Amino acid sequence: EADCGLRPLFEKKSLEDKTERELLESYI
Amino acid sequence: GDFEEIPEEYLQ
Amino acid sequence: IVEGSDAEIGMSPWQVMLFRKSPQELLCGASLISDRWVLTAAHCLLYPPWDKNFTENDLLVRIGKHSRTRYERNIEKISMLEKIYIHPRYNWRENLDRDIALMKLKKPVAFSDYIHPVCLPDRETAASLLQAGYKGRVTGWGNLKETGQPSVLQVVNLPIVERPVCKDSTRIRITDNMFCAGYKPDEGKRGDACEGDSGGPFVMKSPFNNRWYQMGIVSWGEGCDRDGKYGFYTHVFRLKKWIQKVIDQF
Ligand SMILES: N=C(N)c1ccc2[nH]c(C(=O)N3CCC(Cc4ccccc4)CC3)cc2c1
Ligand SMILES: *[C@@H]1O[C@H](CO)[C@@H](O)[C@H](O)[C@H]1NC(C)=O
Ligand code: NA
Ligand code: NA
Repeated sequence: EADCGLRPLFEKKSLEDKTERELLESYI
Repeated sequence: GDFEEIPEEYLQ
Repeated sequence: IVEGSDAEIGMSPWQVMLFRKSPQELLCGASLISDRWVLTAAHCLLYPPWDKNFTENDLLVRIGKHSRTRYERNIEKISMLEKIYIHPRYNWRENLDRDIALMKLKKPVAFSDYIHPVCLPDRETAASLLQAGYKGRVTGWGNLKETGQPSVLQVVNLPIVERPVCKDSTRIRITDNMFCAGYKPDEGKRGDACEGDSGGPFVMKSPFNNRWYQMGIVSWGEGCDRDGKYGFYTHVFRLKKWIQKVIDQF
């Protein structure tokens, strides 16, 4: 899909969920 | 607990 | 999910619930990969040792849900299945190798703030993100503990574990088509998926394009959140060729 993986209530609005920083911080 | 009744249209 | 937390609204718009018609009950998790295709674990539909063998007419797919038991009027969409495809080489007799299945919806579902497909990984994304130490996210309405049910969707973030550690934690023969995830007994953090969560997605957020990719499918484990044991997931990229084949041909 063209816009797969981009959530309307989060990425599309530039808002982050409560714990996604945890994932990103683990990607060295 | 148990599940709530869903519309009959989805059971036929 | 064990030791997780309630998910925020719209946090996993690709999460799908596999619902049994009669008796009405939750069977497993699943994920939306397009407007007409759902991805899940084959053992959710077929597992002969437990006399389990569901067909298209036996169940429903419920999308856009948050609450586990309520019929979320005007939010969720309930779809009927047109066809189920189980991997030709799904190994239910021994180790659940290739525990994957595709389900074709009778009609496309409209997307919304609560319903949106997840991306399937490409070789580069998989090679870049599937590494020991890197965390993924699992979601589901499954059991909260080995031995009850949550009120709303649960979520837990878990690190991918080195293959040797995965192999040395079980007697089951592990294949290239699976990976395991979870904290080690000494890491002072817990969490695992559990019964009812299988079929659900293990996703990761790409730091390159900000998209969420489904790297795994909740497959199996021995117990739930047991120290020294890990959750095992079907390797989605490893089986992508079969996925594309089914979608393209059918
Ligand atoms: N802790 C976890 N991560 C976890 C996640 C999903 C699960 N599903 C089942 C379950 O009910 N299954 C049906 C019976 C199967 C028995 C089995 C185990 C290993 C190899 C082959 C079959 C396991 C899956 C157990 C289980 C444990
Ligand atoms: C499962 O159900 C189907 C009905 O489609 C049947 O054809 C098959 O023999 C059953 N058993 C297995 C192991 O597939
Ligand atoms: Na072993
Ligand atoms: Na564990």
